[PDB]
Amino acid sequence: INVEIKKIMKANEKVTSDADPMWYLKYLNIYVGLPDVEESFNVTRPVSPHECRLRDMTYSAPITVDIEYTRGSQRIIRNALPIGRMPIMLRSSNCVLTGKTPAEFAKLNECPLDPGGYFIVKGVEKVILIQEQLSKNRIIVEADRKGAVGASVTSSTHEKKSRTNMAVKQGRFYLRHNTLSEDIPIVIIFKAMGVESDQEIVQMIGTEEHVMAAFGPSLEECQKAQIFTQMQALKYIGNKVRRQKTKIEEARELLASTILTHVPVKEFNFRAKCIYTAVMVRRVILAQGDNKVDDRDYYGNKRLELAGQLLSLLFEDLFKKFNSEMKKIADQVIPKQRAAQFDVVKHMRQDQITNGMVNAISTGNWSLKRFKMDRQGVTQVLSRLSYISALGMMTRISSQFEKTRKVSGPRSLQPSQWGMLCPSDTPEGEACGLVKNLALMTHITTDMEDGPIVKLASNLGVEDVNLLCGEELSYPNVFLVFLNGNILGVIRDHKKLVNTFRLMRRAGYINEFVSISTNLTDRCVYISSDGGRLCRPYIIVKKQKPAVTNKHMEELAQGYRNFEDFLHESLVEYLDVNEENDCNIALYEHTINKDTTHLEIEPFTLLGVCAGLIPYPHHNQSPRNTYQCAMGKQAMGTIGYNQRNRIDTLMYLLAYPQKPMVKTKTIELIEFEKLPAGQNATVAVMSYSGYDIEDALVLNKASLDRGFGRCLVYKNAKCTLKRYTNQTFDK
Amino acid sequence: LPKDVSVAELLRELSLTKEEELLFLQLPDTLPGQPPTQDIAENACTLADLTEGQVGKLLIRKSGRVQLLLGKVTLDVTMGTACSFLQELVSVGLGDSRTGEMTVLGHVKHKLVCSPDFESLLDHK
Amino acid sequence: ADFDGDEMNLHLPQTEEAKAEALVLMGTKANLVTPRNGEPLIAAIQDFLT
Amino acid sequence: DDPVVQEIDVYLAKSLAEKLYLFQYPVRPASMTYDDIPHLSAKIKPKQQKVELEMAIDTLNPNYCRSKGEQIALNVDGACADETSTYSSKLMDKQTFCSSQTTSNTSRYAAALYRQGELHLTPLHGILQLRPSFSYLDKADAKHREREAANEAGDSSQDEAEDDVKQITVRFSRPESEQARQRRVQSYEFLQKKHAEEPWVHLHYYGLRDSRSEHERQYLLCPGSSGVENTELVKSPSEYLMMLMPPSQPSNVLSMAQLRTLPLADQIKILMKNVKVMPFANLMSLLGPSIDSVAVLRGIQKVAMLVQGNWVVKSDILYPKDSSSPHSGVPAEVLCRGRDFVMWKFTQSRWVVRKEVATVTKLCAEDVKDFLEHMAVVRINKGWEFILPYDGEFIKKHPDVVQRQHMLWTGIQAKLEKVYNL
Amino acid sequence: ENEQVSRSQQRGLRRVRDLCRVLQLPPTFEDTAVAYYQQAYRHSGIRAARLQKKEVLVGCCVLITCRQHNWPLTMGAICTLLYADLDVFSSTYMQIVKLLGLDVPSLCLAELVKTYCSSF
Amino acid sequence: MLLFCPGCGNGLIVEEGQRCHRFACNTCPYVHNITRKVTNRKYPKLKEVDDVLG
Amino acid sequence: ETLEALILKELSVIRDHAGSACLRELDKSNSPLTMALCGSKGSFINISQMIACVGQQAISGSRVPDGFENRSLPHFEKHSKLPAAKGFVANSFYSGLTPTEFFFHTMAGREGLVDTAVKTAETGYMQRRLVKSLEDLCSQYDLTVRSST
Amino acid sequence: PGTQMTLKTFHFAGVASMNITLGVPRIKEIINASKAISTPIITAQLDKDDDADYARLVKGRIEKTLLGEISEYIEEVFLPDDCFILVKLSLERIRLLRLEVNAETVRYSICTSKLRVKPGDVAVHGEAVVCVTPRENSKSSMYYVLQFLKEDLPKVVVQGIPEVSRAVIHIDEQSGKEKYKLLVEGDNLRAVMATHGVKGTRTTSNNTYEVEKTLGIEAARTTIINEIQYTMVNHGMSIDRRHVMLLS
Amino acid sequence: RMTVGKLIELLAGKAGVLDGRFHYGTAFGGSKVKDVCEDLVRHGYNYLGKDYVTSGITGEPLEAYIYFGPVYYQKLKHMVLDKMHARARGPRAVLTRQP
RNA sequence: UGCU
Ligand SMILES: *[C@@]1(O)[C@@H](COP(=O)(O)OP(=O)(O)OP(=O)(O)O)O[C@@H](n2cnc3c(=O)[nH]c(N)nc32)[C@@H]1O
Ligand SMILES: [Mg+2]
Ligand SMILES: [Zn+2]
Repeated sequence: INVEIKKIMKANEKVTSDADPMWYLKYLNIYVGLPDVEESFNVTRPVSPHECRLRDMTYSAPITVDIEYTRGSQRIIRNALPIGRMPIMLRSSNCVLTGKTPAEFAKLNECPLDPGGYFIVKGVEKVILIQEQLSKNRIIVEADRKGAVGASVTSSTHEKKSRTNMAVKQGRFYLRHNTLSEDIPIVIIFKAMGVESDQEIVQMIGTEEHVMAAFGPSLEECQKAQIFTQMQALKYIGNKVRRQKTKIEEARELLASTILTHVPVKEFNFRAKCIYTAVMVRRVILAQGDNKVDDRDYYGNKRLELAGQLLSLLFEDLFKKFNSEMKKIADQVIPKQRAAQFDVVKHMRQDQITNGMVNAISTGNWSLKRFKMDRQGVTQVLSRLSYISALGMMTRISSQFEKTRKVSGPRSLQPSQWGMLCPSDTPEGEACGLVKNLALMTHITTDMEDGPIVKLASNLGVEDVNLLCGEELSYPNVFLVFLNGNILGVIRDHKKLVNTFRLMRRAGYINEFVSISTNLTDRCVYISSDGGRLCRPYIIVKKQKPAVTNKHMEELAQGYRNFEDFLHESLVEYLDVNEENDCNIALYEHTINKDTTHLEIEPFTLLGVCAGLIPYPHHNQSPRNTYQCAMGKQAMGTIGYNQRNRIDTLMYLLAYPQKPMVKTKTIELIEFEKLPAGQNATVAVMSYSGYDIEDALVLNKASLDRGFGRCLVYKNAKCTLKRYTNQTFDK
Repeated sequence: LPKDVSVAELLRELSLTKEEELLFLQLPDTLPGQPPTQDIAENACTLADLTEGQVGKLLIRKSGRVQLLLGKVTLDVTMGTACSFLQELVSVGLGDSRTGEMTVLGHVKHKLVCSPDFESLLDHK
Repeated sequence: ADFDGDEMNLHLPQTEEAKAEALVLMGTKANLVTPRNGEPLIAAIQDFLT
Repeated sequence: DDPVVQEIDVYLAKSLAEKLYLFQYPVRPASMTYDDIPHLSAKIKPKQQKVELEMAIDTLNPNYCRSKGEQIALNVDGACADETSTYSSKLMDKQTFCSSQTTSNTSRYAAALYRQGELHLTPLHGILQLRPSFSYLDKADAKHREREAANEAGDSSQDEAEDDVKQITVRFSRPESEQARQRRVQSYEFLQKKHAEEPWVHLHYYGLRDSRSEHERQYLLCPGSSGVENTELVKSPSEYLMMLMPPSQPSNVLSMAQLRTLPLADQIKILMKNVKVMPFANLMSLLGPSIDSVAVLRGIQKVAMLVQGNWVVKSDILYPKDSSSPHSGVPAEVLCRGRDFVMWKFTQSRWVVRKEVATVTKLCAEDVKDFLEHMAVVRINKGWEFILPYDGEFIKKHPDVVQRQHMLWTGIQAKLEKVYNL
Repeated sequence: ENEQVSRSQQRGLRRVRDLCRVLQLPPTFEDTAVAYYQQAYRHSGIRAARLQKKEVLVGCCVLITCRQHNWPLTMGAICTLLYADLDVFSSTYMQIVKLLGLDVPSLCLAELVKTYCSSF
Repeated sequence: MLLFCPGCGNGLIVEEGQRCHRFACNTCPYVHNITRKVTNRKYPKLKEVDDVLG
Repeated sequence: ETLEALILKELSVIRDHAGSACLRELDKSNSPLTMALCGSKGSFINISQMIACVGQQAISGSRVPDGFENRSLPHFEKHSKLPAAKGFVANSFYSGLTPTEFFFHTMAGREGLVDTAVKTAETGYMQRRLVKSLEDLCSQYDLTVRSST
Repeated sequence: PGTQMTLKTFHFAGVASMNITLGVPRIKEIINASKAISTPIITAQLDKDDDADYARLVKGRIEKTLLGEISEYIEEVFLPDDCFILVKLSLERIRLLRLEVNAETVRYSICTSKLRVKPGDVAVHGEAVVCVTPRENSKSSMYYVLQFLKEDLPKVVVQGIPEVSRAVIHIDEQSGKEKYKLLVEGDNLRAVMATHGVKGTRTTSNNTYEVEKTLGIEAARTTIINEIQYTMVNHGMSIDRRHVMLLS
Repeated sequence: RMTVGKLIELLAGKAGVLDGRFHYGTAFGGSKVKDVCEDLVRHGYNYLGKDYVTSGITGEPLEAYIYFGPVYYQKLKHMVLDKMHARARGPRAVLTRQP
């Protein structure tokens, strides 16, 4: 709501119609304002989230904008005009709950301990779960359906997303794209992309004897045909192009823009794309031998899209639709209406964006036609069974699979989930392994500018890929460097590069969230700066001694410094999955050896919120912990200090709730002791009367009479008395 | 062919033999200097702004360290990508607007890369 | 079953012939063994064996 | 590791700064060179550098197929047309090498000529990769197309005069939309036409074996003394770092660096609001030794009070006039009065009773607990004790400050006795 | 229904809905406005009328729907957003109210006061 | 092995001329007559003696 | 694979010896021991796991695979095939499990859970097909099993 | 029992290799009676079950052996007179593996479903030398087909059944005597029984379709019953044989 | 089920309610068994939780000691009053006349 | 969405 909405407005700032030139509609600045209610007669009034829940309305703010247009060639400007209503998230920057003391929360009828972060539409509380998908712009080498080891790459830019594959079904590399009638050999594409010398193609592919032996069939198949020039290759591609020299132009356009959109071309210069496809073919050849097949379940190649990105995409789509509708209305009204000059203000729909947002948040189905994205189950009703239930549901993660196949791969617990997601917290049932919860200590990165990163990489001696041929890619000491899937260049002695980059990041000249990883099997150094990556703080260890000391901890306890000071003083740093793949971490101080780079802050942070309630979980079994989390997601207890004024369709409360005697540090952090969901009872483990055969228990009549286990069930019955079209009303 | 190092390369080029050699070095984008009366701004300072004469020194310390003292700062020089294809250095001088002269100065065999010593630049202040 | 929240169904026949067939064929005393291998399934359980 | 030997000097040359190009052959190994291959001409352009070399190859050598040469010559050219022929004779004699541009800017690249005890650096005006181009095949394809057209026209022995008068098919110069105009501008044909619009320049080739090569090779050197102190290149490491990395543009939100970048008064105010208990020596150590002690004393005397040698932040600094109690909602004035009473009790006696403070101030248990925890700790069988010990060093060093704080505390005690009726 | 409707009546209905959505009136107000517009269109005198006549008919139907629920809305802003002049607006309003005879609740003073005070 | 034309760089195929077998290019008149024996061994991995199981 | 098998054999021998030692040192009247002897619930394997030492965490009949590059977790060295680095659990449930051992145990538990989840649907479909195919046969009075036709 | 089975692993039947699908997937494959099954197993007995030499001999006879797996080097030599491919057979490895394959057998194996190579193209010069000289077929093929030959020649079968992929020697160490048997991961029981030295009277196979096509419907029924019983016993659960008999 | 953690939690809770403290069950740490055993032996209770208990039905002591202690039990929303169902003839569906 |  602060930066992305402004960027979208700037991208779609100007809209104009083809007919009647010199007419335009220019957007200057968009505002969201404070949450207001349209109940009063054309009057705004501050409304509280509790009031919205009671009245079954939406907690949104009026979206306003200042615009300038030309009615009759005379420029007329508007300083404030509403265009829609954006549902405001609770405890946000513009929310009324933020910056409030518990006294003000009580005055506004809201619980101070409420996690917030959820939307209120039509009285129901909806939460946008975190979506987990595969990283874009990355080569994936894997077996095909029949078992053919091939490669795939899904190039996704801000406009289009195209997946192109490469197969070795008949010993030669055939490239497959959705815009081609039939898969064509890779050598023809090489010849079409400028590089026509077979010697240069082979040097780019590789100089190894096995590489040449494997690539020989492709050269033979290419030489069988009469394709030897760029013109002939482009003609062949155009002949193979599906309907949407003209064929040559279409083939060149597809090769430049459609195929491998993430690889940019300066001015029809396919050198970078040629190097990219050569590296892809080299990786395929290397994988065709030793079965070093990459796995999809490796979370180092996963991205988490928070509600912000989804809302940004939805707002962009809705704004584009509104601009198209306004342009159509202008084209239909201006030329044949009357001498009365037409202006947009008379047709500026103020309910389109509001209804779109309300439907997308309530129904949960998102259908973006501009991106061809049809998702379901994005929003879910916030479970108010207990405070623990709400806090655990707020930090859930849904997967892109959404119960397509019982693969058991993504459902299994991968070692990459260390410190990021709770291993034991998972719903028991059909959704086991697909719905996960974040760990107690973790973070999700955002998008950076990538400017200083490129500048530092260029200054650190990274040689331009266009300066040298592809033969240098086959050397053992020459390591490729990639930047968000794009080939940044080559480098030698990557140890110095990685050390200098890490030192600069610790100093602060580079954003601490930019991850750097090195894979020696492929000799590739990846520099990740996109958002959605999972990171975890770690204490830096140098020469068998951590940087953090007792003096620093005492200063933190007294208040001299904070976590930001620790980050700035090169004491604690954020590590990504790909970075910890290469870095060494120590669990405790006694485990620190000579080959250690980082130290674990706390081991108990591995568990999630729901698992943090388990007392001594390392003494129990994993299914026991899973069932305990599942039942704690339904445990009965108090919800908040406003549970009496809160009116829900179903609520369960406890008469005499008591905080646990054996409470965990996680419990103290989440303040669950203030809102417990159970009672401590003098339990005796024994067999009595044979009424506790299989997992059953025997209760005491006197204990139940004296108030033990007393529960209250609150149900809501709602009725509406609406007025119909005719002047009549229900009474 | 074992991978050579810059110190040994210079040693065998100067002591073992005396024949001149053409080298190609990649300097950083911005040099530690200011464009002398070039109408500015903290912009990039390349060799096109510097004048002739002594601009820096090449030092070779023990353990194989090769440094370049270009003023108050000291860069480090390392061996670049070992190019094996033909590289011919030529000067194309367009003395006349209608006819020019292409002069082959020599051949390029080795490549060097100069990088700032960011560790020293950080530990200095 | 394990007595940990299982919901089981109970049906009442509406015909004397159906009632007799259920009592005879589906009798608990007559179905003490499984047809798979003849092993008895209705026997002692935890808290009884001990 | 000291520079024992090899103290080579570096010189700079600007004679061939704009006339030095780097041509490299990705398909020709360094072993075989073009020194023995006779060149003919080279086509180049000043802007948008793209050089095309035209060389000559031998024919009498055993590594040439004369029959295939005749075949390719007859395919690319006509029988005896010879008006626009890619080869003078009926054999493939000329070879075409086309240049591809690596990067737009080559200022960071320089050629280093090494001599005995000195290294001369010369900037490069351009770097191009030379590869064997295939344009004779395209010309042969065009020739085949026109031959097929001629055959289709001459399908009959005698072709009658065709009445194919060109009707006036003058299409509209329709006003192209902005999107379509941008597409046309970005099309490859438009860029190729723009590149072709620039005229070519023909240049002769002078091999390395020629005397002109050694004559011009000396221009890479510069006349100058061995030791000359450069006027430029004298910036400090911090300035160089700032040049090579230019910038982009609870109450503890500000970090240590963001705190230090603020004035001394704001620094002291934020430190007091965060910690609320700190000795003067600790404050000096945190602020830095470069700041004057009198300045720090002046800064702290306005936002803190002296309690048993230690400094405690004032109540109004923690509780602004528009704030309120987060637990009870009482106004900030009552909280300030209670905190002042607590501080006065601590100054009078090191041991303070929570029950007595609550009974006197008429405040709630949570507020009293917060006030006591902000500046004290719990001791068994003794009540609440000040978190820091008695600092007599500062009291002995600054007696006038002690007297000022004593009179201020006397005034505060008078106000408290007037308000609470002690 | 929705098939024995002319393009002019459809354009009038769409204009009614567009103005209702611009003014951010509830769907009940939209339904009442379209119902009143259809009821007025039933008459032939309004059916075969001027373009400005039907535009003012849209405006007056919106005004009647707004008045029927005790909602304040100034005829000045209605004319401003309707592309019409006050003289013809009032003339056609009088003609249509005389032809129909629908209830015309008086504009409450307090509601208009509150609406105008929220403007400042 | 895989051989390339020094002139253009395209792949070379083995053909028979008027005097002896020679390597030749499909895009230029360049040829190369064979003087002595030329071999390209691959040393395929032999099948090891699968020992008894158990 | 030979090294993997030898390490697994050594870990199994250690587990069996620890279980035997625990069973020999435990005195009679012990509730878990009595329950395991009578067979009502539990067994010597579970007793040894919860008292003496937990067994090797086997995933798909093998040690914990290398999730990261050449190692299961970053806390261990690269190309390290040690028991504690590949899944061995030295400590028992009484003494408490280390973070890596607990993570491996959770991996095994989730693998078992997903296996059972797939098995439920697979066997349901198989049983439906089998019954729909075999629901026509019946035993006649002449001791001959005949179909519906 | 489908629910009772947990789909365990590591059940190599005592060989610590040759992963075979057992459990619910195996029961599904059996009840479906697919023509091609996953990991078929053929168990064959030996007339001389105590001689490891004869066991290896019959293993080599039944197992498919490619040319590249026995030849030590294959070189495409272009002599100034002609171009041809020379294959050198490793007689040492041949006699170590006890394979009855010589230059004549290799020559006979060549010219079989290989672009119709005439017998005159292949020749033998030494004891373990094979010279192949192809000719242009005029069907979009020229003398430069030596590359295709190099690609597809090493994968030519010289001895063994093409359907057989891997045959191993299993040993039973009964205290009375240690006997040997053949375990074949192929889909051809008829060839395995027809091979010399294999006691075809006691040969069993896992592929129900092959058993039916080879030994009859009754043999298929018996094989189905035995396989279902073995798969059920592997999980420790027992079923009355009457159920599987009725199913078969 | 190998739920030794439940026994440890019970022992820690008993020690805490005896000594007026709150023990911590932090994962991979927390209060050890030795500390709670020392607390129990100091307060006069058995160091293993098992205490001498007399049967309430027969009034005679039990041959084996019973393991008493405070455990944090939490009630779930699953209620038999809500899960109980009994369907008479009742209504049917319009399309297919079934319940 | 939860439950076995
Ligand atoms: C849940 O997140 C989604 C997922 O439901 P689906 O299984 O995708 O719905 P379906 O594919 O259409 O299943 P079916 O074909 O059997 O009808 O949907 C919500 N949800 C689905 N089903 C239920 C349900 O039965 N009860 C509740 N309370 N929610 C359901 C969930 O949000
Ligand atoms: Mg159950
Ligand atoms: Zn060639």
